[PDB]
Amino acid sequence: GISRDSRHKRSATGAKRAQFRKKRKFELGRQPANTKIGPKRIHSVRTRGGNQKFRALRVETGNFSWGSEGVSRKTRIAGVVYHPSNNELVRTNTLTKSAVVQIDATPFRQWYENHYGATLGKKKGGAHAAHAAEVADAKRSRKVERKLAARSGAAAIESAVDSQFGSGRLYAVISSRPGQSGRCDGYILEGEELAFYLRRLTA
Amino acid sequence: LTVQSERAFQKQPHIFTNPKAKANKKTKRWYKDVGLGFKTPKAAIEGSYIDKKCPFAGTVSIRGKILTGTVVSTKMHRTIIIRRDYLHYVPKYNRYEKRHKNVAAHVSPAFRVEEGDVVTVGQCRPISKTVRFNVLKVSAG
Amino acid sequence: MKLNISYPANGTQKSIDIDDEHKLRVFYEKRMGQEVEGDSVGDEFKGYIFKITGGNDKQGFPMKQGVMHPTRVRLLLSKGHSCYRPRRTGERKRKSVRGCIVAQDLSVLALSIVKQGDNEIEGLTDTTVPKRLGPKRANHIRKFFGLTKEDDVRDFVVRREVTKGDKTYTKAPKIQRLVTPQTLQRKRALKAKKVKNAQQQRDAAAEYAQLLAKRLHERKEERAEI
Amino acid sequence: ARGPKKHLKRLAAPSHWMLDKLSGTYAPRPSAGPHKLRESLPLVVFLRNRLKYALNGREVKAIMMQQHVQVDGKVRTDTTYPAGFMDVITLEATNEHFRLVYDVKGKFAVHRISAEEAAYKLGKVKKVQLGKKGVPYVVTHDGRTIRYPDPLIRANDTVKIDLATGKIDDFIKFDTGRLVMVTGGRNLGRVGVIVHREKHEGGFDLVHIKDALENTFVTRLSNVFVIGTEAGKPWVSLPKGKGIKLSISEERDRRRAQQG
RNA sequence: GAAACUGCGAAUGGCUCAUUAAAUCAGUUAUCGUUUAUUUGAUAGUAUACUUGGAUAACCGUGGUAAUUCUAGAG
RNA sequence: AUUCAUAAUAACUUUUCGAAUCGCAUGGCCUUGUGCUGGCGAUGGUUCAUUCAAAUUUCUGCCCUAUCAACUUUCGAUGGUAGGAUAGUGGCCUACCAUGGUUUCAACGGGUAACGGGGAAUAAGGGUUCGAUUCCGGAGAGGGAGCCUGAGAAACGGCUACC
Repeated sequence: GISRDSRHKRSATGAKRAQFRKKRKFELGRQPANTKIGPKRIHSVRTRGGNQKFRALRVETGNFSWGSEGVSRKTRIAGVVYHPSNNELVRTNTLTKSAVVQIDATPFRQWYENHYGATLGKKKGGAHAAHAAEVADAKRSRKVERKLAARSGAAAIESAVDSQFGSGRLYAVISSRPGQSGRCDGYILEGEELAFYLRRLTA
Repeated sequence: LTVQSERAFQKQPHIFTNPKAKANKKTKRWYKDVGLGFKTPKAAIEGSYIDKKCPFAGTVSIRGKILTGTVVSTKMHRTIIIRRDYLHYVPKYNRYEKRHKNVAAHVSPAFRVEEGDVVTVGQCRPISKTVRFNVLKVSAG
Repeated sequence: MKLNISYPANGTQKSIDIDDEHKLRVFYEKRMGQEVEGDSVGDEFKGYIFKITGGNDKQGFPMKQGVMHPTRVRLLLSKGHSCYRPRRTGERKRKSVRGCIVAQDLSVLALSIVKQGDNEIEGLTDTTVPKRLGPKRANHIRKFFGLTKEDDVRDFVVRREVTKGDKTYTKAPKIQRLVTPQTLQRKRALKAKKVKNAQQQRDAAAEYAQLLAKRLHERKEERAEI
Repeated sequence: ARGPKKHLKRLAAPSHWMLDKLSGTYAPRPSAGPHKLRESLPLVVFLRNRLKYALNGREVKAIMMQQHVQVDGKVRTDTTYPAGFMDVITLEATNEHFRLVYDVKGKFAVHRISAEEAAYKLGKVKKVQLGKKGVPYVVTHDGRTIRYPDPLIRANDTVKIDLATGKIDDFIKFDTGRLVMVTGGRNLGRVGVIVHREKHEGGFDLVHIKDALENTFVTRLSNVFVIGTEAGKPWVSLPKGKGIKLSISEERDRRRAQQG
């Protein structure tokens, strides 16, 4: 099958090598997973040493990290917007490592609203401002008011991340290897990395 | 020579710069000491280049053979080939013949290399089809 | 074709050689699993309904479930497939099998009686054969006799009688999963070992902590001397 | 080739076993265990070729199936168990105890020891690091791991292991002036004292040693084994010869002194 | 104490030298670049239970093919 | 020499496993209940270490041939970034990018009536010739290729296909 040997290559001088043995099992390769966004479908592969890999064929959700806040939530992948290796992966919505995705911002919104007692998005929408104003003042005890007050100051986030929350979709990058671990995890894009990928996306 | 000249964002893996803590608004940079009496060049510590194959600001370690040779080509990106002259002994004639080997080595942006220079390279893990060595010291020639 | 007719309810089996093609025309184009009525097949089979369960063709190749063919196909068989018993772990063979659709090219057609219509049969419906072994697992015995979880299962175990010359005796199945003082002894022993192990580990960690503290404080005064 | 080897050709056997050339095609392949295949001494060899108790391998299996043989206080039923350096061999039915210690000749000499000394063993510390739950441990040269070792125990140190409990009694620091024994190379088996340790980063550490007769000989740090605190005071019993090298003329003279 | 289910071994050995010219191999290195049955040491009190199921082989019986270490119904 | 060992926080998982197993003996406690307890072993099972091993790997070293002088890069050739795949590194493969890599110090090509070495004969010295073959390493099982099982095989006294 697929082989990872280097003996089938030409020499560094350009010489053609002669075959030295038949293909070995300890030098095999396998087909790519080509993970798509869809209802979960994970297959198991028995590997060298009797070990076991998981090939993500389709995945709906992933574990995503907010690095500057130190909290990670299980949210929903909305799609792929950018892939450095190949734009065809974007076009077909193929999840690999380093792909830039949009995830649902809902769980992170709940965490931030519960934690700092504020709102994200800056969208004074018709029904949006109703929610924003209600979140501003809720039914809430006094020691919790004080803990939130102490938590303010470290409550504003950077503008570029904040402006995204009005859509419910945050930009993110996959960090796991879905074809290997069977999971599609990542972190929220922030800082100059976010600025770089926004510059690429606007083209 | 901008750092971000690729499709993907260039970063050192797992070195997190928080955009929220407070001022000192520059990205933190990791580097290491390779050991064996080699100094970390200043461009590695206060530099801004990203190079996962650098011995100092990258994930490759130096271990095994230490070689020296003359640089004969700098026409690849971040890779050089060096020439190692030596003398082979032929016992029957009690004499020598001139021989040479070409070795490909990674060169970090922390160094500056030109053809005609003598460099010391340390052995790393295979980082290319032909590269197993990495520049650790550049001598002007 | 012959008809290997069997009767699961009484465990009777016998083969019937029907050489008349027009009789067994209701079997044609039917599948294993499908059920048929025997009014057209013969005359004694009036009111009977049979389930087609397989058979072998004129060359002896068995019928196999799932092969949608009245003809022979060639399949790669592995562990679990019918019509093949693997000889080595992981071994697969490619073998010829007959499809599940009944046609006229079959040497035999295995049948199972589903319902007994109006008459009897010579050696199938009018007789019975006993089961060969009784229950052996404890709760199988209990569910066989409806026994509750209080009755001593040991005294209701079936015991076949074996004769030898004149000294006739009984053979009784050993029962599995039967609780004895030995099994409870082992269940006690495993937990006792776990708890004792945890105690020794806690003692070792405590001793290490005491050693660390002694070194720490003697270091405090030793560097306080200098 | 397709998997592990299970036979051992007789000419491929280690040279310290003193195997004859013509007894057969094969030699006992030592099992996997606490010592390296090349630096071990399988029990069948020890009880057949050395002690001469058994006449053949089938008798070695007859002996060992009856619980007679113990190594480090534990009964072994493995005819090819990889007994190695410092291992204590005990024969209860004959009430007899042995320790495998190299002689100056480079062989595992047959060394009878007392029952009181047959209750511990020395062990060279190979590494120390923390395990699961933050617990530190050291590894000896026989694959023994001991949890909660003394905070001062480092590599190349020797610990005194209590065989009944597997716990560390006391340890010896590696430093200048220590009584050591050479466990590899040309100087296998010779006992000396540390004079100077020479360091080479990335390469090999050399250790200058000196015998009781003042001859200095250098050896790789990997082949050193700390066996005593000072000169003349080891923590184990020495083989007949005290680990002292004699020239060929000297051994000829001593042989003709005790046989003529 | 047959049969059969389960476990392990069958990747060792033995044979041969066709292919193979920086390949094999030799002496030296490296794994801070990995997998590792087995052996030997350690190693887990985790936030219906006086012990759960329901198949299946061996076995009985009906058999098909000229023929195979083929096997099929059914209990 | 490390982003090592290890520890911590937030979560995650078609939730891994923290014993529904076996043989001998069966003793001890009285609040005598078919109570509570407990000796020597078998087989298990997570992780680390160790051992038996594998897989890649640095440096240097091969016979004849120019009636072989240029070779490699179409369809990976040399290198860079990202990914996929692998037990893992690596053009090992893919996408994008650069134009590199070897060579009269003999590359590339051709021949070998070439498996390599430990070794053998001859032997002033220097050399010349032999080594399929008792040991070590490699490769193969009529020829190719593809696989299952398994810790480990691209196994052939295993399977699949073609000749």
